[PDB]
Amino acid sequence: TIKVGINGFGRIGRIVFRAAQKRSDIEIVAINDLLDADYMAYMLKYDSTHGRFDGTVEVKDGHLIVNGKKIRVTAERDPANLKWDEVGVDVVAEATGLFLTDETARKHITAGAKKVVMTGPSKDNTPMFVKGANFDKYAGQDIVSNASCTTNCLAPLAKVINDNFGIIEGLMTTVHATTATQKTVDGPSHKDWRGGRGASQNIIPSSTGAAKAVGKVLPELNGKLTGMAFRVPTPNVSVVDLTVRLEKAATYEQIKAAVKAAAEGEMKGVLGYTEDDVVSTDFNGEVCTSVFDAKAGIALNDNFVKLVSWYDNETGYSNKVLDLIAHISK
Amino acid sequence: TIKVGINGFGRIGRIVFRAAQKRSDIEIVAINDLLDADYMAYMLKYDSTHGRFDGTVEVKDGHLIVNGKKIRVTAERDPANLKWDEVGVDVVAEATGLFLTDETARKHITAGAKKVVMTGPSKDNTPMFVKGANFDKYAGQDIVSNASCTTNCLAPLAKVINDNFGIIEGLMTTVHATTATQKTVDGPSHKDWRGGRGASQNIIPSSTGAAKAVGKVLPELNGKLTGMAFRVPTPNVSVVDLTVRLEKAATYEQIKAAVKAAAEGEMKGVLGYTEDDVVSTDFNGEVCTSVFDAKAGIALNDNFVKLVSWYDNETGYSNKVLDLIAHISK
Amino acid sequence: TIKVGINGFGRIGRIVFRAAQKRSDIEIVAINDLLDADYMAYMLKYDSTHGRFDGTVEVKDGHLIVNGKKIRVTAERDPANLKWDEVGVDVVAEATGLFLTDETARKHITAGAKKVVMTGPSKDNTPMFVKGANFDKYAGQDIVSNASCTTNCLAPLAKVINDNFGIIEGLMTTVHATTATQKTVDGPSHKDWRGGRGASQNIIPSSTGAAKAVGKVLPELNGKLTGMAFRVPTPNVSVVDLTVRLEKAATYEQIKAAVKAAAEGEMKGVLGYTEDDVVSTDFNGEVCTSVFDAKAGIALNDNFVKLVSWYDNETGYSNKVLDLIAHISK
Amino acid sequence: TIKVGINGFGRIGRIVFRAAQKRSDIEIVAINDLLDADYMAYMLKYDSTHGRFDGTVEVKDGHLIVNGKKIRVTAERDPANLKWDEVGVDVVAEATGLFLTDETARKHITAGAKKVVMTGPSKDNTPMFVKGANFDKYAGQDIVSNASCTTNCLAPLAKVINDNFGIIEGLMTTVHATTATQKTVDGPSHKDWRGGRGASQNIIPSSTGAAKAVGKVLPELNGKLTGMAFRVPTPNVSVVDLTVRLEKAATYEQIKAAVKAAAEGEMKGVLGYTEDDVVSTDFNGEVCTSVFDAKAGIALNDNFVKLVSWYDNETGYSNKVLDLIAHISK
Ligand SMILES: NC(=O)c1ccc[n+]([C@@H]2O[C@H](COP(=O)([O-])OP(=O)(O)OC[C@H]3O[C@@H](n4cnc5c(N)ncnc54)[C@H](O)[C@@H]3O)[C@@H](O)[C@H]2O)c1
Ligand SMILES: NC(=O)c1ccc[n+]([C@@H]2O[C@H](COP(=O)([O-])OP(=O)(O)OC[C@H]3O[C@@H](n4cnc5c(N)ncnc54)[C@H](O)[C@@H]3O)[C@@H](O)[C@H]2O)c1
Ligand SMILES: NC(=O)c1ccc[n+]([C@@H]2O[C@H](COP(=O)([O-])OP(=O)(O)OC[C@H]3O[C@@H](n4cnc5c(N)ncnc54)[C@H](O)[C@@H]3O)[C@@H](O)[C@H]2O)c1
Ligand SMILES: NC(=O)c1ccc[n+]([C@@H]2O[C@H](COP(=O)([O-])OP(=O)(O)OC[C@H]3O[C@@H](n4cnc5c(N)ncnc54)[C@H](O)[C@@H]3O)[C@@H](O)[C@H]2O)c1
Repeated sequence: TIKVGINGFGRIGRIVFRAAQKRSDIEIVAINDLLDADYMAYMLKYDSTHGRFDGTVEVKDGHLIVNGKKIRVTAERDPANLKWDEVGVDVVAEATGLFLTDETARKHITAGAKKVVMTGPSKDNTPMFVKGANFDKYAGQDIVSNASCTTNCLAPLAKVINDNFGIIEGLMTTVHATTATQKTVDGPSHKDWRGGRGASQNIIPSSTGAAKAVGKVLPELNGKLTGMAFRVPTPNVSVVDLTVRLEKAATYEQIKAAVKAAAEGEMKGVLGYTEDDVVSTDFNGEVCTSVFDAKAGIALNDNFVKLVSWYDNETGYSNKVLDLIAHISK
Repeated sequence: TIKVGINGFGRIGRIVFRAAQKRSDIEIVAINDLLDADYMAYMLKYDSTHGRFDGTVEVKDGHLIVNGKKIRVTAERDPANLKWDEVGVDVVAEATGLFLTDETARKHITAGAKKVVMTGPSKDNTPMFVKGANFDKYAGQDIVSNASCTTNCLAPLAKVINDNFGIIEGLMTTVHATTATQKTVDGPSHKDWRGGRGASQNIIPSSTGAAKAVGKVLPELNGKLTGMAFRVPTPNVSVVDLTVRLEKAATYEQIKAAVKAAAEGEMKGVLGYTEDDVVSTDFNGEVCTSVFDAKAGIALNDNFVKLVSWYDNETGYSNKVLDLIAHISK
Repeated sequence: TIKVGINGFGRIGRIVFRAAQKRSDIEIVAINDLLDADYMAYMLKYDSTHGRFDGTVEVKDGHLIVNGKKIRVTAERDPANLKWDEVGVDVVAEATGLFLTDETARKHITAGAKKVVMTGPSKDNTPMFVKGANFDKYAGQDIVSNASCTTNCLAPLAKVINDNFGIIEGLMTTVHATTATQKTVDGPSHKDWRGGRGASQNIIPSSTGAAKAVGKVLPELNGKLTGMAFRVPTPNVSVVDLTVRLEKAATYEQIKAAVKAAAEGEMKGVLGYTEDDVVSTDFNGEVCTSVFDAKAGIALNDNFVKLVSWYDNETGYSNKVLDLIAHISK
Repeated sequence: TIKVGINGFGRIGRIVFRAAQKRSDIEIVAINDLLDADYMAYMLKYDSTHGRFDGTVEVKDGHLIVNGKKIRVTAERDPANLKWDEVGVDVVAEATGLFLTDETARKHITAGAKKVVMTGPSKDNTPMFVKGANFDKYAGQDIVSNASCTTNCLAPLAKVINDNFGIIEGLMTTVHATTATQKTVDGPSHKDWRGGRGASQNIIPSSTGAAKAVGKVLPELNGKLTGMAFRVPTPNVSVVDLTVRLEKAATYEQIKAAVKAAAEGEMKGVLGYTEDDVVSTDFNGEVCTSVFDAKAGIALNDNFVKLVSWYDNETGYSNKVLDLIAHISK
C-alpha cells in the first residue's frame, strides 16, 4: 500500500481519486483544496461527466469517510503547511496546476512527503515521464512530472511509428475538449485572448507545446514534431491528428499492423487499437492513453500519412498518474 | 449630451456601450475595468453573441478612439480613484456586479460623478426602477438601480395583467441563458453548489428573488409573487413562465387583447407582443424588455393561466439602463 | 421468464433492451427494425448518452448473440408479418411509435404474440397504465399503453399531493431534453414550426398533452391539470415544474414529509426524494420515474406551491415498460 | 439584372436569397421547394444562425412579396415541371442537393432556364469552378458546379502557396460545423454510421472529397492533396487545417507576406488575411471564402508548415454562387 495525498481536488484530483479506488496497491489518505469537507464530499459524489461515485461518502468531523476509510481533509493554500507526514503520505499527486516547478512542488517534501508527481508538464527542468515512452529511464528522482494529456496520447503512438518506419518530420493538431480554464461567455483571459471567448459557441485555436514535448521523453524525436490545438464545445475526450512523413515507405495496412501488434504486446494498456466507427463519447472513461482509430486515418502515399488517436483527457491521464506513482515507488 | 462613464466592461458594460452608439443624447467618455486598452479594444471589436462592432476602434496612447471619439481608459480596482470629474462624467453605469449598495457605489460620487445607475438589483435600500413600471416615481435620488433582467421582463407584464384582471397570486419560473458566473466543467462555486456544475451539460435549478422584487417597483403586487429559475445551455436570451390566478375571469383572447393594446400604447418599446412561432434566437438583439408570446401561453380556465414572455437578458436590459440614465438626467 | 420481442430498436427499444439484461424475469428473444444485424449490433454496443454496452454482442448468421444468447433479428415493416410464434414471444414492446392504436398494434396478436405494451401514449382508447398511479386498475386487457415519460413523472407526484392535500387546479411546464424528433440546424418541420429550429441553439416552446393525460390514469384529476414544454439543448434528462393550488393548507415542510413518506413506502422505486444540490446529469441512468427535488421547489403560501421533479426520459420510462410487462403477465 | 430562380429553399437556398438582396445585378424572381408559401415566409423571416431577415416579407395569393417584389412560389418535386419560362428565369441556383448531374440538372433547361449553377459538387463530369482558382477557365458551359464550401476555402489558399513556393504534397483536415445531415441524438444513418451519432455530444470523424476535388479546379495539384473532417458541436463556421511540404523554402513571415499580398490584390474578396485573435463566431456572416489566420498556423521548418483558414460554410459559399451566376452570364 502506497499512501497518496492529493493536492487540488479538481477534475484531475477527483478522477485520480476515483481511479485509485479500483487499485489495491495505492491508497488515498488525505486531500487538500480550498473547500469545506462537505462541499468536497458533494463534488466527489456527483460528476456531470463520469456519473455518481460508486461507494459511500460521509462527512464526519470535518473529514471524509469513503467506503469506510477515513480521509484527512485540509484547506491550506500553501503546500508547506500540509503536514503530509502526519498521515504518513508517501507520494503526493500535485494537481492544482500551480506548482509546476521544482521549487514550488518541493514544498510538499518539506511538508513531510517523500516524492511528488506533478499532474501537468513541468515548467522547469523537472523530468517528465510518459508510460509506454520512458518510464524505464526513471532514475530515482523525488519530483517528477507525468507530462500533459496530449503528450501521453502522442508519445506512445509516435514511438511505434518511428521504431518501425522512422519519422522524418510531423505536425500535430489536437481537437480538444473544453476545460476548466475556459469561459462560459466572452470574458477576460489576459494571457490567452482566444481562450476567453465563449466556450460553447466557438472553435478556438490554441497553441500547445505538447508536440514539442515528445522530444523530452523520446530524445530521438527531438526537433521533429510540433503542433497546435482547436478547443471545441464538448465536455471531455480529445483526439490527436498527426500528419507525418515516413523514412521507410509503408502501406496503411502495414501501419495498422504495427500499431495493433504494439497495442497487443509491448504497449498493452497504454496504446489501444480499434477498427470501429467510433465517436468521442465512446472513449469517455477510457483508461488507455492513446487509442488508434484505424478507419479515421488516411494516407496520401506510402510516405505521407495522417493518423488519428483518441484519448480521454481526464481518465486516461489520471490512471497513468497512478501508474507513475507505483512505478517510482519501485 | 449626457456624459456617461462605464465601470466594468463586461457583458453588460460592453452591450451598454454598443447601444449608446445609436443614441444622440448619451455619450460614453470613459471606461474602467481591470484590462489593458488593447485588450478592451479586442473585446469591443469581436463578440461571440452579438457579432463584430460596427464602427472603428483604435488604441492610441493607452486610450480608445471609437468612431473618432476619444475614450479614457483606466484600470483602477477601487472606484474612489476614478476621477470621473476629469472627463466630465455626469452619470456612471456601475456594471461590475460588486458595488450594489449605497456605500460602495457612492464612491463614484466621491470620485466626481453626479449620479450612479447600478446594473443589478441593489443589495440594500437603494431604490430600483423598471421602465413601464415605476420610472414616474423617481424623486431625484443620486444612486439608483435598474433592477435585474428578470424583473424587467416580469414587471411590465405583471402590471398589465393586474390592472386589467387583478392578480390574486402568481408563481414564476425563468428558463435562463448561461451567464459569466457559471463554469465550463464541474468546478468550485462555494455559494451556489448547483451553479458550479458544467454549464453546457446541465439544466441547473437556481433560486431567484426577481419575482419577489416586483413588489418593490409595483407595491400593489407586494407579497403576491415569487419564483425560481432553471439555467440552461444557451449563450443568451431567457424566458419568463408566469402562472397566475386572476381576480376577474378573462378568456385567453381577452388577455391577448389587453397585452397587445399595452404593447401598442402605454408600454410601446418596453412591452412587445407576438403571435409568431418564435424560438429564443429570434430575440437575440431585442430591445423590448418583455415580449409576450401569444401562442406559447395556456389557460386551464378563465382564472388560472400560464403566460410566456421573452427577453434578451443582455440587450433589452442594457437599453433600459440607458433609458434610466436619460430619465434621471431629466 | 417472460419472453419479450421488441419492435423498433430506437432509443427506447435499445434502453429497454439494456434494462432487460438486469432482470431475471424478462427475457428478450427477438428484435425487429429496418436495420441490418451488423448496424443493430453497433447501435447496441455504443451509446453517446449511456456508454458502452455492458456485455458481449456478436452477429452470427444475420442474428445477434448477446451475452451468449441468440436473438432473432428481423426487418419487417409490417407488424403482421413478424411471426412472433416461432420465437415464442409472450409480450411485445411496441416501440416504433407508429402503431399506437388497437387496430395497428393488434397485428402483433395476429402475428402470434399474446400481449402488447405500447411505449407511447395511445392515440385511441387503448388504456394507459402508469406505475404508482393505476397499475392496480389493470383488468386483463391484451393491449395496453405505458403512457409517456412526462406523464410517468407527473402522475406519481400528482397522486401523492392530491391524496394528501387535494389539488384544486394545477399548471405544469416540463423543461425537456432534446429528442430524435428535432433538427440539428433550422430545417423543415411542417407539423410544428418551432420544432424545426436548431435544437442546439434554442429554447423551444412546445405543446404537450402529458398534463391532461394524467386525467386518464387518475380520473379524479381530470380537467384539473394542463401544461406545456420547453425543449432545451441537453441530450437526456428532463424536469417537471408543477404549480398547484391546494385545498388543504400545507406547509412546504409537510409537503416534503408526505413525499418522502411515499418514496420510502407505497411508491418505493417509482417516486424518489432528494435534498441534495442535484442537476440534470445526476439523473442520467435514473430508474425512478419521478425524483422530487426538495430544495428546488418553492411555496408562495400554504395553498399555492411550485414542485420540481426529475426524470431520465429514456431510462426511467424503459424500466417501467418492463414493470408493466411483468405486471400484465402476473 | 440577371433573373434567378432558386430550387431548394434550404440553408443555402435561403442564404443565397438573402445575399442576392444586397446585389443590384442579380434578382430572384421565383422559388421552388415542397413547402407552402406561409412556411417559406417564416423560414426566411427567422434564422437561428443569421438573425431576422432585413426587410419585409408577406404572402399574397400563395406567393411571396419580399420588399415589395412578387416572387413566384412553387412546389414541383420534378425540375422539368418548373416552367421557368413564365417568370423569365435566366439562371437557376440548383440547391436541393438532389440533381448534381447534367442529366437531372438539365431538366431546368428543358423547363425554360438558360443556365444552371449547382450548389454542390457535381457527381458526374459537370465542370466545377471556384472563384479565385479557375473562373477564368469558364468556356460557355450551360451547367456548372460551384464545388463545395470546403473546396472553396482550400483552393484559393492552395493556389497562392503553390504558385509561390510549390506544394509537393499536402494533407488537410477540416474541423467542420454541424450540418442538416446530422442527428440530434443517436439515430439511424445507414450510409455513415458515425454520422448518426448525437451531433451535440460528439467530435465525429468524417470523410471528405474536398481535398481531392482541388485537383479538378487546379489540375497542377491533382494527386498531391487529400484529407478528412471532424464534425463538431457548433451551428455554423468551419476551418481548414492544411499541412503542406514546400518545394521552395519559405519562412512563415514570407508565407504571411505572400498571402497578405494575394488578399489585397488578385484575390481581393475571395481570400482574406487576419492577425487578430479570432475564433469561429467572428466569421459568422463572412463573405470571403477563405480567411487566413496568421497567428494560428505554425511551421516546423522552412519546408513543412501547417496553415489555418476560416470559412462561414453558409455565407461565403452562397455569395460565391452569386458570383458564378454573374460570371457565366457576362
Ligand atoms: N482537465 C484535463 O483534461 C487535464 C488533463 C491532464 C492534466 N491536467 C492538468 O492538471 C492540473 C489540474 O487541472 P484540472 O483540469 O484538474 O483543473 P481544475 O481547475 O479542475 O482543478 C484545480 C483544483 O485545484 C484547486 N486549488 C487551487 N488553488 C489551490 C491551492 N493553492 N491549494 C490547493 N488546491 C488548490 C482548485 O480549487 C481546484 O479544485 C493542471 O496542471 C492541468 O493542466 C488537466
Ligand atoms: N449578463 C446578463 O444577462 C445581465 C443582465 C442584467 C444585469 N446583469 C448584472 O450586471 C452586472 C455585470 O454582469 P455581467 O454579466 O456583465 O458580468 P461580467 O462578468 O461579464 O462583467 C464583469 C466585468 O467587471 C469587471 N470588473 C471586475 N472587478 C472590477 C473592478 N473592481 N473594477 C472594475 N471592473 C471590474 C470584470 O473584469 C468584467 O469585465 C452584475 O450585477 C450582473 O448581475 C447581468
Ligand atoms: N426518447 C424518449 O425520451 C421517449 C420517452 C418515452 C416514450 N418515447 C416513445 O417511444 C417511441 C419511439 O421513440 P424513440 O425516442 O425511441 O425514437 P427513435 O426514432 O429513436 O426510435 C424509432 C425506431 O423505430 C424504428 N422503426 C421505424 N419504422 C419501423 C418499422 N416500420 N418497423 C420496425 N421498426 C421501425 C426506427 O428505425 C427507429 O430505430 C415513441 O412512441 C416515443 O414517443 C420516447
Ligand atoms: N450548408 C452548408 O454548409 C453547405 C455548404 C456548401 C454547399 N452545400 C450544399 O447545398 C445543397 C443543399 O444543402 P443545405 O445545407 O442547403 O441543405 P437543406 O436540407 O437545408 O436544404 C435542402 C432543401 O431542399 C428542399 N427540397 C428537397 N427536395 C426538393 C425537391 N425535390 N424539390 C424542391 N426542393 C426540395 C428541402 O425542402 C430543403 O429545404 C447540398 O448540395 C449541400 O451539399 C451546403
